[PDB]
Amino acid sequence: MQLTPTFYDNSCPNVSNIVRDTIVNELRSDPRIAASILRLHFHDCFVNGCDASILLDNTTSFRTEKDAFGNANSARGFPVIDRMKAAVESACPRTVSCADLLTIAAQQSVTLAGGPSWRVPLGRRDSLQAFLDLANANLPAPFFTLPQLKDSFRNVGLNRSSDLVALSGGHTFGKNQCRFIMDRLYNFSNTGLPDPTLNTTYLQTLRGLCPLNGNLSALVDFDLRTPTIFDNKYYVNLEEQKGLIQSDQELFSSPNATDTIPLVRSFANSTQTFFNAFVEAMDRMGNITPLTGTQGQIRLNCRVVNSN
Ligand code: HEM
Ligand SMILES: O=C(NO)c1ccccc1
Ligand SMILES: [Ca+2]
Ligand SMILES: [Ca+2]
Repeated sequence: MQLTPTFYDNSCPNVSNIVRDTIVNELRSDPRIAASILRLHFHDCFVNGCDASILLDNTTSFRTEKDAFGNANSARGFPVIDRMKAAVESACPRTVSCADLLTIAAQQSVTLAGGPSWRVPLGRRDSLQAFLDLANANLPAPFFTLPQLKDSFRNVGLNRSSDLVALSGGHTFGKNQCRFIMDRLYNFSNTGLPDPTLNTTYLQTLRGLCPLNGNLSALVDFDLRTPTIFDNKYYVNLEEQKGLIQSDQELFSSPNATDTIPLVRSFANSTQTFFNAFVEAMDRMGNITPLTGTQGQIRLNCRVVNSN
């Protein structure tokens, strides 16, 4: 069946508010949680669809996706998702799937951070297993070239250039570890020189935050203009060659960016245009091979498959 935003309007009408309240409370002690949650949803959807497979803990039958390159010592916010699920289960027992919960949490996170507000289609169910090997092959890496980023998205059904450019806008907030930009800073492409597409003045600031022999786990803001606000500033940075990671700047500086540049220019000069495109791309991503109707289950605890 098709996903619909009205799925819980009768069975659990306040699920949206329960999710929002949880994030609002968490934001007070962790201003980064909204960014972390949106990212969890993205990593869920790109591996076998938005089926909450990423939330499963390791078992003797399958390995957790939390160990995947890109998730290990990177993804976070799991206990917050647990709190959300516990609250929803008390109000609406065995009604809301973890897959749908993570979807609503991602939308609310964007809205709470100043982004657009919309009702996400719902009705997804939870997977019976995790897919580590698939996660290690499906998640795009920061060193991918533009054509490789395009292939990665097309691989899961997001075959429009707007999907890539709009969803990349999720880097309008959140943090990135020094380790993922060390090459751009000191030795790009085995050349011994920094990435020529990185603004030289910005390069100095970044080198100060990520010293050659420093802490590779140190965090840097993805968006130097409004680090915690969900807006179109991410695109303005690209125009000034101030995109933080390689995959960011390529949207504007790659020799294959013929079709992405116009979107970047458009999004950088119109919040409304970017927000509309982001909502459309988000709903498309949220529709990647979902389990519906009778497939999968409604997990009682997002970390484990139901017993019986
Ligand atoms: C186009 C390919 C993409 C690549 C190569 C990529 C790469 C990365 C990397 C390297 C990090 C830093 C991880 C760390 O330092 O631990 C990150 C964080 C993040 N990404 Fe992406 N990303 C991509 C797409 C997306 C998309 C589509 C979204 C969501 C719509 C997204 C949302 C985020 C957020 C919000 C964070 C920060 C999370 C936090 O602060 O906890 N990313 N991404
Ligand atoms: O966030 C990622 N992919 O979306 C990612 C992060 C680091 C290494 C590999 C991939
Ligand atoms: Ca998944
Ligand atoms: Ca921002």
